[PDB]
Amino acid sequence: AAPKARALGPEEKDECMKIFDIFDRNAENIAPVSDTMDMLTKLGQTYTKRETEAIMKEARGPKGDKKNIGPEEWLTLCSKWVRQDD
Repeated sequence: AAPKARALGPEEKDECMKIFDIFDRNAENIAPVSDTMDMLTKLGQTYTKRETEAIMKEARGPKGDKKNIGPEEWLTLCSKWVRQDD
């Protein structure tokens, strides 16, 4: 058993920085849209509505030459997505 899936919650924070540790630090520190696809598909499942789709689309960017979500972006939107930091 190499991949591991889990359900959401308050420690979905541990999820987002744990996949940040699998995907974003073996050697990348910048995970692109495609990484977000493997991420949200196999690390858990999905979120809700079109704004978590914002997660998925904003990860890349407007042009998308080499835009990726590095050290913080994936947990900062994950923290606002779950708890909301406004």
